[PDB]
Amino acid sequence: AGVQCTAHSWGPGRAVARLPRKHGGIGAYANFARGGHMAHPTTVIRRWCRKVNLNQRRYAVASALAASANAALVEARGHRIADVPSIPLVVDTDNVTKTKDALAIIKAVGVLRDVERCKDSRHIRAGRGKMRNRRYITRKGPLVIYNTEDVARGFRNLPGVDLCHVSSIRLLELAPGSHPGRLILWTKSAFASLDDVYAAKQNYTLPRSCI
Amino acid sequence: PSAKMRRYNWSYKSLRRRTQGTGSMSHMRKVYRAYNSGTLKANARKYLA
Amino acid sequence: MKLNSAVTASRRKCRKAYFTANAETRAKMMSSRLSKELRAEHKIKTMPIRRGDIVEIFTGGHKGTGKVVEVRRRDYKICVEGINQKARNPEAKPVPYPIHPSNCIIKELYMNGSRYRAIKRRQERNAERLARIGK
Amino acid sequence: RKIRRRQTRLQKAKAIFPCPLQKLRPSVTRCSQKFNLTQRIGRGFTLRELQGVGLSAGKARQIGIAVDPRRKNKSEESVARNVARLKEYLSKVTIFSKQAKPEEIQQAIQHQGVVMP
RNA sequence: CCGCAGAGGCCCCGGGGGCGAAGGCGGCGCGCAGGCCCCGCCGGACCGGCCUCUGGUGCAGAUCUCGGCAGCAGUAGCCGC
RNA sequence: CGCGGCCCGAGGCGGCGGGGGCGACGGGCGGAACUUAAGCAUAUCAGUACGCCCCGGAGGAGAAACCAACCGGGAUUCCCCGUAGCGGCGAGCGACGCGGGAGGAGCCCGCCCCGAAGGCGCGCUGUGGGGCGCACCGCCGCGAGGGGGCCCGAGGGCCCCGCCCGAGAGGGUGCAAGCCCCGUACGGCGGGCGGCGAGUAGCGCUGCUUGAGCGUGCAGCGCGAAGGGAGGCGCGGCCCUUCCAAGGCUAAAUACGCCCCGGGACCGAUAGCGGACCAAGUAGCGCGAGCGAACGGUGAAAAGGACGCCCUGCGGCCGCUCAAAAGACCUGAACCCGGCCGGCCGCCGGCCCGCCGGCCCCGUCUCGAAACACGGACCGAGGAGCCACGCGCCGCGGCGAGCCCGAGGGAGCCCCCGCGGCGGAGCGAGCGCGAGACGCCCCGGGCCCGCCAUGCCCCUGCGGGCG
Ligand SMILES: [K+]
Ligand SMILES: [K+]
Ligand SMILES: [K+]
Ligand SMILES: [K+]
Ligand SMILES: [Mg+2]
Ligand SMILES: [Mg+2]
Ligand SMILES: [Mg+2]
Ligand SMILES: [Mg+2]
Ligand SMILES: [Mg+2]
Ligand SMILES: [Mg+2]
Ligand SMILES: [Mg+2]
Ligand SMILES: [Mg+2]
Ligand SMILES: [Mg+2]
Ligand SMILES: [Mg+2]
Ligand SMILES: [Mg+2]
Ligand SMILES: [Mg+2]
Ligand SMILES: [Mg+2]
Ligand SMILES: [Mg+2]
Ligand SMILES: [Mg+2]
Ligand SMILES: [Mg+2]
Ligand SMILES: [Mg+2]
Ligand SMILES: [Mg+2]
Ligand SMILES: [Mg+2]
Ligand SMILES: [Mg+2]
Ligand SMILES: [Mg+2]
Ligand SMILES: [Mg+2]
Ligand SMILES: [Mg+2]
Ligand SMILES: [Mg+2]
Ligand SMILES: [Mg+2]
Ligand SMILES: [Mg+2]
Ligand SMILES: [Mg+2]
Ligand code: NA
Ligand code: NA
Ligand code: NA
Ligand code: NA
Ligand code: NA
Ligand code: NA
Ligand code: NA
Ligand code: NA
Ligand code: NA
Ligand code: NA
Repeated sequence: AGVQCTAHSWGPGRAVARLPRKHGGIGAYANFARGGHMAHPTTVIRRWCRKVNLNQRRYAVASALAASANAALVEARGHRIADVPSIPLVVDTDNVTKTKDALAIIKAVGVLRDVERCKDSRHIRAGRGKMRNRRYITRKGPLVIYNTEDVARGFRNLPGVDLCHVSSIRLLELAPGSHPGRLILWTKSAFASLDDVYAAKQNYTLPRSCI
Repeated sequence: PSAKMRRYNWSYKSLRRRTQGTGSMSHMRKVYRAYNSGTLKANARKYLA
Repeated sequence: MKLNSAVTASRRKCRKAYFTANAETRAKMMSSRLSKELRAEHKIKTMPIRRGDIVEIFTGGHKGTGKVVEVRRRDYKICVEGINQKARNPEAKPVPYPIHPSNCIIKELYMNGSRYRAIKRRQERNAERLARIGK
Repeated sequence: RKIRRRQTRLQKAKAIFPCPLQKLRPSVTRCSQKFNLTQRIGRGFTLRELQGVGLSAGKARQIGIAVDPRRKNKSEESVARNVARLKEYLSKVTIFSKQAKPEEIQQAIQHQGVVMP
């Protein structure tokens, strides 16, 4: 880009600036000329990824999990949990394949206001980006963590809800926007298994508690 | 009247100006179509077998 | 949420497909809902719009009822008799106001042998669908 | 590339069921003085080891054993180790005839990875 | 620390919008300042306060580049055949 | 002087092949200079640009005349990992083995035996057959669920109350739509003996090339063989360890443009490809090789402008369509300008507002600029320390005598497993030898290890111990 033409500088002595010119006299090549190249064009050899030690990734996920059970942090983050019985919230749901039954459970455990918070917040984003396949924006709802149960089909279509298997929890879902306290709904099996999913991390010790 | 065509790498603009794809490309289009979605491969398999 | 990775969700590609569809795709994209009485008679919800049937306009500034007299397939618009732009003189041939098919309801369909066969083909295919779910 | 390599592996395993993807290969010592006391996987069994188990190169290649006639043993400890390896493998291997019904072939399990690490 | 473009979140019944968004013109107020806010007219469909993230991120000059355009000026000029 | 066979040649006929094209990837040849060395000639750039020739869906390479020195490995290719050396010993340049992975596959001909058993118009100037004795893509389809009121040119808007969900990805529709339309989620069908390659290997002289250093690989000329080759310093001698050149074939793991499909913290009309515009490598320019632009946007709907009145015609007024002229068109800034209406010279300060007081033209090189030092008529938009790798030091996080998302493998962008390496002991050209004695911290002394030199003692002795 910017270097496909033939352009050479005229010298001094013709009453014009010394940049390269095309045959008719049009300026070319320079970054301050119309049609020229970038001063320092962007390249793909830029380093796009970053390295994180395994121990610190594990520390971060554990700390976010511990924040998710604090109630005060869950309220400080955006979540409507006035009607929630307890934190952590554990529910024995068996298998759910109809969205109607999932909604029934959601209303039963007193978490419906957070789903309606997201269902009513869909809108069109400002600026560019709406023409880059990012047209719509919604708020974040509760997160469902399961294990040896079929709840995905029931819960998939509720706006704001996200699903996770208990053996591979994602940090970007525990702390959306880098804010840690997110409301989580646990199935019974997921809680019981989490009891020892950390015992399968070989030669790993949980960091010590402090004041 | 040289048998080969005059082509030089020190000018990719002239190569760009006259080359394959700057015309109709009738026969090549037909053969490519008959191959990607057609019976050219079946015919070849029958002829070879 | 879409799971078929072969289907594009790109806005640019979707709009390009909309603006450069061929004839049959354009015809299919110009469908209207059937009335409740017609829904009961044939177990289908929508029908491609065709010249010669009767529609009722249920939204806009040109609400009314009339017969379809022309289909403009490269605009996605139809002309129905009696829905015109207001004339400058009483003696001039009326100018129809084009209407999108998605804001009218089919009251009565112009019937053909081919239309009968197409409808029958439709019904026998969602019969399998209904037999494959529920009940 | 990861996904593609896995797909190729799966297809090939499907095409030869229930034979394992890998062959049985010998146990050899790592070369220099720095790795003198440990073992790794080698290329193929020598003819002396096969004679120790009374097998031919054709039969060995038939039942999924790698054979390397270029290699020569340098001590009897290697010969003993690899003869024992061959005996174990032969004890654990099962052959299906062309007269076996299709069902019992379906019951077979296809081995994964290295045959005996 | 002020400002620009974009990404991830919040904005107590789910942020502001044809009862009028961005932008333009004129006028108050606030801030040492960079700047911000409100009001009136024009306009006709989008916009962003706070937290974290990212960068092709701020012009008076380079005999700078491209486009538009002034004085000179109703001036010089419209002398071969 | 004639005619039959073999041999070596000539003309014609039949049937089959070849030639040219392809801005990438691949193979083979020919082959620069700018540049760096703060000059420059060896060196570097670079075994690159460029020129010529030749295939394919890949190509090339490939089953040891190999590494190594071990309680050894074992055809080729590709990934991870890291210093011997070369060098106006300057600037610079630079491999391989061991180790961990992906992938994995082996073979033939000649020579020797038989001799037409053969592919039979050929071929004994050798066809044909054999070792001899012991032992995943495409095609086809169906596809749910909303009303009432207010107000707008039209609602997808506002208020109230509902329904669908394996479908709340998106696109269209007169204004923000799961339920107005198309789609989206959920299907089906097809696919012991004999025998191992000669103008060769090697050597001398010369040229190119390599990290290869009294030679890494190749080549010309001269000489030219029988058991031979190699073991990173030459020559001669004796051993050990390993292999068998001068003939040939071979899948996989790997690379990559045009063209087709998908995605994006990318650009948004002076940007992004030169090229968003029914006509771009176009119009246009050059004898020619070549060079090469500018130009996006009415409105929901063309509904694209009724009638009437003036006018010698050109045109004008009044009004019409529309929510609006938005009238060849979105919005419509600055510079510059015309009319009407108010004033009289720039900036700062005081004031009842034209009086008083103060004020050289900025940016730049420079001891020194208002300078008769340079640049600058005016306005808009664009316009210049970013990125990769290496080295030093500082701050922060995790773990800690240890530490570590290597490549890769498990069908989980974020989960699980996963070697080197670096650190842990130094010094010495090297054969090699090898640290405890004190201390909140810091500085300094004192001792100990290695290198160099010495005295005494003694075993296994140019070896050990003590100083
Ligand atoms: K251009
Ligand atoms: K070179
Ligand atoms: K000067
Ligand atoms: K001068
Ligand atoms: Mg450009
Ligand atoms: Mg904006
Ligand atoms: Mg509008
Ligand atoms: Mg940018
Ligand atoms: Mg400027
Ligand atoms: Mg005059
Ligand atoms: Mg011929
Ligand atoms: Mg250069
Ligand atoms: Mg120089
Ligand atoms: Mg210089
Ligand atoms: Mg010079
Ligand atoms: Mg070099
Ligand atoms: Mg090949
Ligand atoms: Mg439908
Ligand atoms: Mg929509
Ligand atoms: Mg040989
Ligand atoms: Mg060289
Ligand atoms: Mg040696
Ligand atoms: Mg290959
Ligand atoms: Mg352009
Ligand atoms: Mg004043
Ligand atoms: Mg004064
Ligand atoms: Mg200067
Ligand atoms: Mg100077
Ligand atoms: Mg001077
Ligand atoms: Mg000055
Ligand atoms: Mg600018
Ligand atoms: Na404004
Ligand atoms: Na810039
Ligand atoms: Na050729
Ligand atoms: Na080809
Ligand atoms: Na514009
Ligand atoms: Na518009
Ligand atoms: Na002065
Ligand atoms: Na000067
Ligand atoms: Na000047
Ligand atoms: Na000390």
